[PDB]
Amino acid sequence: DRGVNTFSPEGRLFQVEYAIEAIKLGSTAIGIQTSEGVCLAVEKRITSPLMEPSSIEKIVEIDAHIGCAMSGLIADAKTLIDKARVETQNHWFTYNETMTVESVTQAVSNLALQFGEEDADPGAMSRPFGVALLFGGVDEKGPQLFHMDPSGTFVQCDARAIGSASEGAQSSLQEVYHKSMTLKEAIKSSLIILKQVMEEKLNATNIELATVQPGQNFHMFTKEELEEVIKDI
Amino acid sequence: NQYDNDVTVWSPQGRIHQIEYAMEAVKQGSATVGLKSKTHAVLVALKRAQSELAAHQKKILHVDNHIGISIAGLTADARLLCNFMRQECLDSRFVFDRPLPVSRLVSLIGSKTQIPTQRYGRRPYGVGLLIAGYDDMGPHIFQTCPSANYFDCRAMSIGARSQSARTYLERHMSEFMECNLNELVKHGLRALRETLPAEQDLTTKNVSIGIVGKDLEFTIYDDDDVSPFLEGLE
Amino acid sequence: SRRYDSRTTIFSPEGRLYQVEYAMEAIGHAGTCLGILANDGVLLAAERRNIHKLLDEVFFSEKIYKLNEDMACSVAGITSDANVLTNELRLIAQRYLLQYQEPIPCEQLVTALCDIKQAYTQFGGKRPFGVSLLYIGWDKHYGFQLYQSDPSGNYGGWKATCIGNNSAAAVSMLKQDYKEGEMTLKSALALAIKVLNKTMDVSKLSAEKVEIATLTRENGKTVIRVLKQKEVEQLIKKHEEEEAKAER
Amino acid sequence: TTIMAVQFDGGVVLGADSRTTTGSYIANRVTDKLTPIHDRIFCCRSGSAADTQAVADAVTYQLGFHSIELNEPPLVHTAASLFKEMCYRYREDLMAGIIIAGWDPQEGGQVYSVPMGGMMVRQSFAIGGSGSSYIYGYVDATYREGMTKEECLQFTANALALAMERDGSSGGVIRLAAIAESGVERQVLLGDQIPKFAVATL
Amino acid sequence: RGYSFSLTTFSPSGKLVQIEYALAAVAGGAPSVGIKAANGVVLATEKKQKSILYDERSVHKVEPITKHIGLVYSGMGPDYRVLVHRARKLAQQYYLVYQEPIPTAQLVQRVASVMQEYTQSGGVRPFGVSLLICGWNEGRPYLFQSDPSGAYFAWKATAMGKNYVNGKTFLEKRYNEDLELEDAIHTAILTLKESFEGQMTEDNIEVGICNEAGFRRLTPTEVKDYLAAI
Amino acid sequence: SRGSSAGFDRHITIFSPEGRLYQVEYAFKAINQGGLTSVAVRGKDCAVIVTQKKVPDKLLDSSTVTHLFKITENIGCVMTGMTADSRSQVQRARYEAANWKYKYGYEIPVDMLCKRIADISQVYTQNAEMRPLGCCMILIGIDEEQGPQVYKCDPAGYYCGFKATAAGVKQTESTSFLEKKVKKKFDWTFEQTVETAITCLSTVLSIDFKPSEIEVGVVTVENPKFRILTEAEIDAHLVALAER
Amino acid sequence: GYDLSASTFSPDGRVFQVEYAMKAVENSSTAIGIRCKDGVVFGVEKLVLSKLYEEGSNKRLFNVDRHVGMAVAGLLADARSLADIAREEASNFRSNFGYNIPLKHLADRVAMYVHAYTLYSAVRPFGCSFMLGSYSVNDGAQLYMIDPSGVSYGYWGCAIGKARQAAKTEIEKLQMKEMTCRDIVKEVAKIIYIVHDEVKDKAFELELSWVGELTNGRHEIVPKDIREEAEKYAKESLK
Amino acid sequence: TTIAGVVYKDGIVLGADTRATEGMVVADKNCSKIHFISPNIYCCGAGTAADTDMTTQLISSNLELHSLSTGRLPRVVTANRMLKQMLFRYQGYIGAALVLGGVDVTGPHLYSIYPHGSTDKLPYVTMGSGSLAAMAVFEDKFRPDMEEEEAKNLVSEAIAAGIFNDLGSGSNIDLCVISKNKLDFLRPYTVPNKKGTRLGRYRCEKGTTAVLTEKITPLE
Ligand SMILES: *[C@@](O)([C@H](CC(C)C)NC(=O)[C@H](CO)NC(=O)CCCCC(C)C)[C@@](C)(O)CO
Ligand SMILES: *[C@@](O)([C@H](CC(C)C)NC(=O)[C@H](CO)NC(=O)CCCCC(C)C)[C@@](C)(O)CO
Ligand SMILES: [Cl-]
Ligand SMILES: [Cl-]
Ligand SMILES: [Cl-]
Ligand SMILES: [Cl-]
Ligand SMILES: [Cl-]
Ligand SMILES: [Cl-]
Ligand SMILES: [Cl-]
Ligand SMILES: [Cl-]
Ligand SMILES: [Cl-]
Ligand SMILES: [Cl-]
Ligand SMILES: [Cl-]
Ligand SMILES: [Cl-]
Ligand SMILES: [Cl-]
Ligand SMILES: [Cl-]
Ligand SMILES: [Cl-]
Ligand SMILES: [Cl-]
Ligand SMILES: [Cl-]
Ligand SMILES: [Cl-]
Ligand SMILES: [Cl-]
Ligand SMILES: [Cl-]
Ligand SMILES: [K+]
Ligand SMILES: [K+]
Ligand SMILES: [Mg+2]
Repeated sequence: DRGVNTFSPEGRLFQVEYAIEAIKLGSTAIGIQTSEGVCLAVEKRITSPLMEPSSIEKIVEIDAHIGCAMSGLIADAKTLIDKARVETQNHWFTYNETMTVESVTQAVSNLALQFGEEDADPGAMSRPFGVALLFGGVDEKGPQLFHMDPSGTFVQCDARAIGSASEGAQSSLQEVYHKSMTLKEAIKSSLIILKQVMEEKLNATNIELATVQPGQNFHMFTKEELEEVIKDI
Repeated sequence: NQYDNDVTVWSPQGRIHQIEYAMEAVKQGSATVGLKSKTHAVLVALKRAQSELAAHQKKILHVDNHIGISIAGLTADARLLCNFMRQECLDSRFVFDRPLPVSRLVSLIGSKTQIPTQRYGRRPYGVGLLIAGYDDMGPHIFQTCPSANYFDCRAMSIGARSQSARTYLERHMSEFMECNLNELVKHGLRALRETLPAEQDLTTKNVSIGIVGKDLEFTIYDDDDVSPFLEGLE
Repeated sequence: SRRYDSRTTIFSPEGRLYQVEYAMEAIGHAGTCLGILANDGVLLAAERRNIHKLLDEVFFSEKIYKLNEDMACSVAGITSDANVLTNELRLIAQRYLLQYQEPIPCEQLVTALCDIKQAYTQFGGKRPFGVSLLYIGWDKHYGFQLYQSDPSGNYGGWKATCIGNNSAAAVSMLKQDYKEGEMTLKSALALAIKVLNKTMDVSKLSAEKVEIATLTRENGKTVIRVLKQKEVEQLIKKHEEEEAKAER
Repeated sequence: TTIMAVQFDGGVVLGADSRTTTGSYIANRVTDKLTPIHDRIFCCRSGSAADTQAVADAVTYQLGFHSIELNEPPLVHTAASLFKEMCYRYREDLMAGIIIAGWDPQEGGQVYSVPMGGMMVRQSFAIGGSGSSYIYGYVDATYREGMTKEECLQFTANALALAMERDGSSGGVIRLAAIAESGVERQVLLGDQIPKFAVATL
Repeated sequence: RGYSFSLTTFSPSGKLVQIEYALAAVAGGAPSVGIKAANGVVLATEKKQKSILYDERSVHKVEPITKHIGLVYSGMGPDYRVLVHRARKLAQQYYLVYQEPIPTAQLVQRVASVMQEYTQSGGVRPFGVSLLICGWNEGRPYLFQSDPSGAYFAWKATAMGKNYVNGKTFLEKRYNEDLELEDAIHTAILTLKESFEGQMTEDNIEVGICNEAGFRRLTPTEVKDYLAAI
Repeated sequence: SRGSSAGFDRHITIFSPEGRLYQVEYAFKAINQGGLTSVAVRGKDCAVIVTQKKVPDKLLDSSTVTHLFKITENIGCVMTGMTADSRSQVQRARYEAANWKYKYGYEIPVDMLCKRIADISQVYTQNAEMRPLGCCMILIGIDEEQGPQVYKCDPAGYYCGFKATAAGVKQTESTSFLEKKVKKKFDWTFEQTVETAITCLSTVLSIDFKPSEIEVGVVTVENPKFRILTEAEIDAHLVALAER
Repeated sequence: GYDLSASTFSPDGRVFQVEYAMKAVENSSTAIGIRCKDGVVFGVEKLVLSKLYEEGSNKRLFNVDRHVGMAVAGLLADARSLADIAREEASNFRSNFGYNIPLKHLADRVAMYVHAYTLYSAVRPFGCSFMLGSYSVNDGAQLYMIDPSGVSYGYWGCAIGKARQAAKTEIEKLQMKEMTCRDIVKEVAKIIYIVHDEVKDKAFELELSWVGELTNGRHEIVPKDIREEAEKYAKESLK
Repeated sequence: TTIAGVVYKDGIVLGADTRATEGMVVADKNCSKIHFISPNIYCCGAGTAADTDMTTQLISSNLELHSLSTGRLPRVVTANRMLKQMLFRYQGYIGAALVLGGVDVTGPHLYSIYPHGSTDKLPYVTMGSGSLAAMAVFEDKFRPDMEEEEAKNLVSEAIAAGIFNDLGSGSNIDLCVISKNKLDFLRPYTVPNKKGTRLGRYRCEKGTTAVLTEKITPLE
């Protein structure tokens, strides 16, 4: 046993490396950025038919122009999501404008290494967050997808998978992605990939899907709209 | 071993293993190069992309009109330190209505980063910086380390395979002071290119450039804007 | 400093709290202490450990504490820890009376102290208190009452119970002799002496070695009394007369 | 109150009246307003009795500790600086007009004024307290560069006597102190020993 | 900062071993004796006093807390000085509120409560001392012991420190209820002589007494007088 | 028992099974790391402190090598053991004395100053996060009723007043020498105090000193201010001794 | 193990964490100070670990007050932190007492700050030793040295770092009490060249500073031309 | 209130009247104004009654802690410092005006202490609304080195001057005499004022007062 802010001989924080390994215990999520908008798709991972599938929420609205998909220790994601929401509302309050996707991601990412046991307040964070996040949205730069992990590193991606089967899924994403791909193609591609990687047979209740487009606000697909897209796939 | 988990534990050889380990975070970052002439200070950085579909991590950051940085190591530590630098610069303009001299800012970094190396349960900063600036004493390149030491440089490279870049920079450094801007940036790029596997080359996707000088506020060049500098590596 | 911290407030691999379990081993070795509820009152009877010839006798009891007008308790375990908790019980009871201008109901006093004990198992990195308590009382909501609490911050209400040395044996004897709904103070007293006579099996029972307190209601007021030694010897006599009847 | 100090070659002379008042009642007619701060450093106190006593006690403590730490006699300038720091910092809560005077081996006899508000200035001679108003003219006309110790003592006693005659708020006895390398010599002028100047009758 | 975790914890068998080990520091300390007579209390102690070089008068083991309460100990002297200082402060705090000298039993309870703290509070060890506290109030003498756990007990007579087990049996076969203070002083000194080793003088024992007139140390000359018979 | 150990009882100030504090014991060994011995003796008229002065290096400014310190004008001390710890303890003593005078209007008695420093040292033996100071303080001064005083406190927080005492490497041997000498003396009191101190130190070390190899400090009833002897003053004592 | 915390004595009464910090100073290249008739002169063997560094980088000589120089060996970030402590102490002294801090008092105050880092598991000892030098007409020339334990003494001559003993033996050959600062700079340069191990560490810069009658009691870098002459004298004397 | 003190050849005499007032009404006819500090030090109090009581009690208590520690008899300077430093800290809001006298190892000492924290060390002092009457007596009649009985006469004369000429002062004269050898706490010293006698009797027989309700509660 050693402290939570101990470096390994390779120059990494043990706690952060271990938090990154926790992301691999999460369900798979996929993000794709097209010129017509971004989509976010996630495997629900239902463990009993008695569980209400609509109570699993692994895609959330941050603001009208920004959604977020998560994988890893989901309970950990709540304070990050709430910080994202509060930050975009503060930015609106102060500046009377929408906050960029990049800026939201940056604000959240500055929480990442704020843990430790002898600088801070009486019961501050004891460990990093075991969560990875995909922020998908539209701002004056156009559609945008950003990835963030427990190191506080964030980066724009054209397409990205996270969670258990992300290797796999990332490989299929390289194969199918192209810069001029339509949103409807991106939606189909991500369901085709989820279908391959999921242990369960894909259907309209054990996945979630959302989009954000230049025309249109954050939109969660309904059961009926998922069924339509599932027919071809 | 019993000596390597706490920044407060000296080893029997007079070393602090936690500081040495923090320095490995910088040696494993992607390479960056800094150099200067009589009139300009330049930063050149290789950006690592996770997959073929990722953007490439930012390596060069604006601090003030007269100061920019290039980073290697933990990105979150780089942002924390960059925010400290920005704030110190803003304070100096607010109070004195003039730019913070570059050497004074670097001193402030040394003093700030030393503190957690001496207190139980704290850790060093796991980031190394190249700092380009221009003030009344002309252009500067400084380097900062997780040990809280810093160095005033004619030119420098840090990160993975930076030994090759340093060897190029030593070989050509007698030319730098008299270089025009284009010549100086070309030298930065050739140094950085020495860090690459033989197959691979500098492209508009993987190179980022920062420049400041007498007539030029700190400016970052990325993507299509680096093309002028890459063409004519002839 | 991480090397020296024994980590008193963490879980073990089976979901256990070792310091709590170990404190419970301390309690098992302390003086036996029982409580018995009757129709017309409640009692506490405790083994005394302060029994050397040269001791002076200065207080009205060794291990029975008055908490407020309507409640008392007894303790098994670390004595200095008991003095801290019983002081805190008295404070809680006066804070309530200040605020509401009525006595604290018994279960509410017990629960308030149990929340303090619970906190010591969950945060702060301190050793828990090494004390179990029996509480007797009357309030206007449930009348005569008996409670037990332990170092986990757990409690329960009982018609009869025992803590400290030979608890398990004492409880078996109570299970067999206690008449739900039909006990009087006089028969609860007889049963208490029967039980202590069997569980102080090192060795022969004497008034110098036990302490008994009764809680009753008289003319709209609660009376808490520690029996004098004369009365205790009389009850021991009656129990010994009674065992002479046991065969023919 | 009237207080005064004067520099000579090798030392200083300090002087004060001895009256403490509340309104126009005399609460002490033989007050000692010249308080030792170290072996060869005194202060003359005017304004609030409570304030100047508290401040003098605190400076005595600070200067004593400082002196033991350095293993040397303290500078007169150091004593004045400590007064000044406290009188300036707490200027809104104190009513204190102080003269610091003494001798040290480095700069000899020195007089410093710390008036209300907490400025500090070195002077050849200094006067303070409410009675000082009535002797500005006298001291300005009578002061001469290069006075001996004995002349400084007379100059001081005369100035104080004149102030004490005119200022209802000053009076009693004159306390004097001379400080030099050889030590401190204190004395009291009382009754017939106080310098005398006629009332100008017709 | 301070360590915020307890240094005393429960062992698997339910023991607080740091407290047991604090008691072993007490057991190895110099002997102390207290005897409650009918009309007063005597406290007596041996000095662990080597050299003739010691100024025996320069520090005391038998100390006044108030006009009417006094203390002695066995175990670690510097720990004792902490408790003496806190006891004196506790007594004055009581007096300021109630305008009555603190009852002996009230003072013992408050001091014992401080000792308990040091068995649980962060980053500290328990006190390596047991206290014997005497007093007179409500027309009557009191003798108490307070141990490193914060447990306290009222005694007619007792012994602590080196060879205490024997000292207790010596007193058991020697104390009676109706004994006077002057006789009690004699038996207290005899109790120390049981385990002395050295030849007793008035300079290497210390005696304190408590009666209706108050608590005080006996003087070297008074102790010399009692030593002539012994 | 007999040197037994459990848990962290050799690393921090918790009790060993025998009731010992090993970390406090080890602070006493630290006093001897310095390799020096000090002696102090009181008579009816004065009290004296003598200590070794070792200047091995020629490049040292030997006027800055001292173990004698003025605490107040009237209280002197000799420090033995770890040097930086000693200096810190001297600063604290100076602070405590000055604060006493400010609050109470009279000079701190030597016994009270020694007690206060001892009480401060006690805290380091009961709290786990800091070590004891590996030094020992001997204080001298004149008490208006009791005359010359010698007091000593140690890293365990023990303290006592003495007719004479010692500290450091040859403490035990000094104690025997001083014990044997006082028994001979009428009313068990030292009379030639500076000579006893120097002779004791010279016997237990086997040295026969030059005036630059010792430091001497004194307080007297006639002259209560703490004074440090010069080389020439010390030399007069060394020569007067050599000649009988 | 007995060597992990500055709050733990070993069984022989040592504080190994302080000893380990001393080993960091003893791995460092050598700094010397010499007091003479009319001032103090400092010299440092400054190892140049890369030709890419500017002349002047990683100074080991500091001004801590206008009249006080500081020369360091050991972990350089620790030394700079101490220089800042020394500067704050000098500044605070001037604000509170109204005159320039005497050298001895400054040495003692900083030494007590160093000492405070040798008592606790919460912090570690400083890995540096440093010299403080000043001159004034009233106090004369003064040279103090402070080590990681917080011990502080005054010196005629002093050396810290890895060739400390070799430096001291050369310093002992000078009659420094009768020499001037202008004479001593040449001898400081000479001694640095003597103790420099030209096989094992390849390249160094000589750093020189002084404070004395000739600088009017201000601590200053030795001027460039005088430094170059001293180097030239040292090099030719090596021969 | 009239309080006063004098230094005489071998000690201190303190004096006080015994009236306490609320507005212009007598609340206490026999208030004790000479307060214990230590066995060798006493203190008269004037001003706000709760403040004089509490201030002297606190200092007495801290001084007992001091003497317990030192093992020595306390000094008058120490009481003076403790009082003045506390009063200064409270900026005159603690309305205690004190005459402090005692005898220590350095002999007799007398101080007046004011609410704002100034003190004056003098051979005679007075305080309270009667203080100018009492001071007139002292200025007219004090001599240095008086004998015990002369000093006692003078102090009681001075208190009497305040009693008879100040509406704030009245009732009895208390004295405290402190020397190296003796402490005489003389309460009362003189009783120069006496209530006149009652001329008619108003002994109202049972049933004179009409009663609406009655409850007897027996006790043990
Ligand atoms: C002096 O300035 C004199 C100097 C002082 C240090 C003794 N000041 C006073 O007498 C002052 C009023 O100016 N008086 C006090 O502080 C009151 C002290 C006692 C208060 C109670 C009696 C209420 C002159 C010129 O002001 C003296 O008149
Ligand atoms: C006294 O100064 C007298 C002294 C006091 C210690 C008894 N002061 C008072 O009586 C003051 C004057 O306002 N009164 C009170 O503090 C109100 C409390 C009195 C009621 C009793 C409960 C004590 C003289 C001169 O002021 C008396 O007139
Ligand atoms: Cl992933
Ligand atoms: Cl990097
Ligand atoms: Cl990173
Ligand atoms: Cl480095
Ligand atoms: Cl690198
Ligand atoms: Cl109640
Ligand atoms: Cl109640
Ligand atoms: Cl005054
Ligand atoms: Cl003014
Ligand atoms: Cl003025
Ligand atoms: Cl004025
Ligand atoms: Cl007057
Ligand atoms: Cl902790
Ligand atoms: Cl005490
Ligand atoms: Cl009391
Ligand atoms: Cl006593
Ligand atoms: Cl003072
Ligand atoms: Cl002798
Ligand atoms: Cl070194
Ligand atoms: Cl005073
Ligand atoms: K006048
Ligand atoms: K400790
Ligand atoms: Mg005021």
